[PDB]
Amino acid sequence: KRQVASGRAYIHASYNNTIVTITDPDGNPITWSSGGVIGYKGSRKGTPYAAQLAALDAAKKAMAYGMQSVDVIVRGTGAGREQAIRALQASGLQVKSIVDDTPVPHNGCRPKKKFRKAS
Amino acid sequence: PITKEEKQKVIQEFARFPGDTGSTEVQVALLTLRINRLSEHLKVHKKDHHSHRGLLMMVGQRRRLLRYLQREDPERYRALIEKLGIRG
Amino acid sequence: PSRKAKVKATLGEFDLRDYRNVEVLKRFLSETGKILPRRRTGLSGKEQRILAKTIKRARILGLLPFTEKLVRK
Amino acid sequence: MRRYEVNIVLNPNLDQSQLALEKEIIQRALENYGARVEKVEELGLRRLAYPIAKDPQGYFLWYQVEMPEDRVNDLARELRIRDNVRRVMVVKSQEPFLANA
RNA sequence: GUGGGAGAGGGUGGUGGAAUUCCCGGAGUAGCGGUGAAAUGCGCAGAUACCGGGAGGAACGCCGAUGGCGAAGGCAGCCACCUGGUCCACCCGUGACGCUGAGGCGCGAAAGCGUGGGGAGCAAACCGGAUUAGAUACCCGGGUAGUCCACGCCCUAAACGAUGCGCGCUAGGUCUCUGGGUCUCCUGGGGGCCGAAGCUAACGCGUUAAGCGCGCCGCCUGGGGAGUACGGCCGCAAGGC
Ligand SMILES: CC(=O)c1cccc(N[C@H]2[C@H](N)[C@@](NC(=O)N(C)C)([C@H](C)O)[C@@](C)(O)[C@@]2(O)COC(=O)c2c(C)cccc2O)c1
Ligand SMILES: [Mg+2]
Ligand SMILES: [Mg+2]
Ligand SMILES: [Mg+2]
Ligand SMILES: [Mg+2]
Ligand SMILES: [Mg+2]
Ligand SMILES: [Mg+2]
Ligand SMILES: [Mg+2]
Ligand SMILES: [Mg+2]
Ligand SMILES: [Mg+2]
Ligand SMILES: [Mg+2]
Ligand SMILES: [Mg+2]
Ligand SMILES: [Mg+2]
Ligand SMILES: [Mg+2]
Repeated sequence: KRQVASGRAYIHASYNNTIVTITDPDGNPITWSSGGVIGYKGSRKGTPYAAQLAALDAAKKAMAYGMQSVDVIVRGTGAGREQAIRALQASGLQVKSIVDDTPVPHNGCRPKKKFRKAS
Repeated sequence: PITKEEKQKVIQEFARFPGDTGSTEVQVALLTLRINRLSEHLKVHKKDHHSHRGLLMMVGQRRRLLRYLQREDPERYRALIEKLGIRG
Repeated sequence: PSRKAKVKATLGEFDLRDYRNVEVLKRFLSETGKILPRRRTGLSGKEQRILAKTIKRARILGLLPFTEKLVRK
Repeated sequence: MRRYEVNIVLNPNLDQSQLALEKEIIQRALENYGARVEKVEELGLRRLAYPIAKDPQGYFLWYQVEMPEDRVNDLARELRIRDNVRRVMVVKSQEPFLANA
């Protein structure tokens, strides 16, 4: 209850669950949501449907702080990244713009076996 | 590096006659020059093994040229070494 | 296809060794601070080879970017 | 001696005095290190591609010299010492390679 | 010799940004993570997701290749210094000074060893979760040596082109890297593919020979026993020859 109106929406997707965090004009988080935030427990958390329901909740909760316009930022790629974006797009918040800010190393740390095997 | 001057200097310095760009003396001269430089470089960078080979070969080509000389005209030989300061 | 004009065609006489012509170098970076592939830069093995360095100098000096955020998505 | 190109990007907030002061130190050290200025281009301020010391702008100096290579590195060890000096870069001079020309 | 060229060739110092981890601050709750599912695990001493600051180690995205350099092992951010090899042009100088090379000496991925330093991520062993009939594994959560630097040692390998080196000779075609030229092509060095002649058991090789010849080195002589035993040499040890 501050009344931000316009803010930023951060969508963090992964193949294990998605998670939206609605922030304000300079970065500080207002509300946040995830597949876990909603019902979904384990595997089910990843699913793009969850993305949608987490995306909504993310905004609905944002609406409270009087949100209206938001800028989307997408970190990651996975089980339902887009859906989240689309879910927001409707929500009831004007999507000023979307942007892929996914982090990439310029080759720094040897990844766990899990992600190596390549070169 | 060996400046162009540095080079020619040594060249005229040994040349058997005006224009002698590559007699056995000149060559032993120049080779000795490069060696000593490189050898110096290696007192430091003792880990720069890759450049060591270069030396290893320069030494080779030199000691191999001198052999030819000594065999051909033993006089010039002595003259060259004593001068240059090779052996020991 | 990748055919949208060669970044070389749309240009003039430029010193590829000039690590400060932000104006022109800016032309070879993608929609990110990435060095465009020859198949877009239209340069040659030797040219594209120097460009690379020259661009990297710019980055360091602080003139050219290392990477941009992507818009749309 | 070889021919070089010094690059110096210092704080873009120095006032006429503070600024022309750091140039003092520069111009000074330059000399102390056999640097014989052949010329110079002072572009001044420019919008940095990314923030350099939180500051998103910079003051660019460009001094092309002729100096004893045996000390080029030291010349910069010094140049960097300054607090307003946030970027130093000595590039070997090179014949401009033209292309698409 | 003079004049040019390309290059992740090597050694020292410097330094740039991305990312991870950690610490601090802000804002913000109830989850995060992870999987085929799960669980362990972490989180209300407030985790995750987001923003600002700091500390540290390690590696160097795009360019980047079908590419380049090196004798091999191998070699990628940028900068300077020190330094090796190598190619082209001119045909200027020496005038057989050449080739090969038992022994020697040097180099030699990874792991490993000794002393000291460093330690972000990763991760033998290990400690746990899971799966299974069982799981001393495969999946998940942690994690020590190690991986990093220095100095010394070890010297092995599918150390591979499974193809020792040098020279001469024997159709072409095509793509490519780099040098010269009279530069829609010629010419030199290098990397690939197709293929004349020929070679091959076949597969294939084919001016980058595995073709036709000469020189020198190394090596093989059915499989197992066995790279074992004995002896000797080397190594701190492991172990090597
Ligand atoms: C549904 C499923 O993937 C499933 C179900 C029960 C047990 C399991 N065992 C799995 C078990 N979690 C396994 N690792 C795993 O989680 N993976 C990411 C592949 C083991 C612990 O390392 C596996 C490799 O033995 C497994 O993937 C093989 O099992 C089967 O293929 C299997 C199946 C398909 C049916 C019945 C017995 C079986 O061993 C999987
Ligand atoms: Mg060289
Ligand atoms: Mg002649
Ligand atoms: Mg004669
Ligand atoms: Mg090792
Ligand atoms: Mg050790
Ligand atoms: Mg781990
Ligand atoms: Mg593990
Ligand atoms: Mg070794
Ligand atoms: Mg060829
Ligand atoms: Mg035939
Ligand atoms: Mg063939
Ligand atoms: Mg028998
Ligand atoms: Mg013993």
